[PDB]
Amino acid sequence: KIRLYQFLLDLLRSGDMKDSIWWVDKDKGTFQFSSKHKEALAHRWGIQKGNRKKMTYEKMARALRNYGKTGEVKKVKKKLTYQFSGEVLGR
DNA sequence: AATAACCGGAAGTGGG
DNA sequence: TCCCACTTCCGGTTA
Ligand code: NA
Ligand code: NA
Repeated sequence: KIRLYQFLLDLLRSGDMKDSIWWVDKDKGTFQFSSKHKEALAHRWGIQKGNRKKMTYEKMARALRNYGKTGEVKKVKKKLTYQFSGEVLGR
C-alpha cells in the first residue's frame, strides 16, 4: 500500500486536486494545503487506504508529523505548509 | 466564546 | 515475536 508522502507527491504531480493542495516552491519541495478544501483530500487518502473510519485532515497531519524525525516530510513555519526531503523528491 | 492550526502520548490495526 | 506505517483517540496549546 502507498505511503502517505507518496500519495501527496503523486497528487502534486498529477494536479488532480489542485484546489486542495499545491506547490509553494516545487524546487524546494514546499507545498501547502487549502484551508477550505483540505478535508476532501484527507477523505480521499482514507478511502485509498481502505481505513475503517473516515479520514480527517487532523488525523492525516498527525501521520505527517511522524515523518519529522525520519525526514521525508517536515513542517514549515507557514500556514498549512510542509516540505518534502530531497531524497523523497528524487526517488 | 468560536474557529482554526498545530501538537504528541498512548493504544489499536495492518501486513509483514 | 515484534516492527511497519500509520490510525484512532484524547487532552491539549497558540493565535
Ligand atoms: Na485545521
Ligand atoms: Na493565525
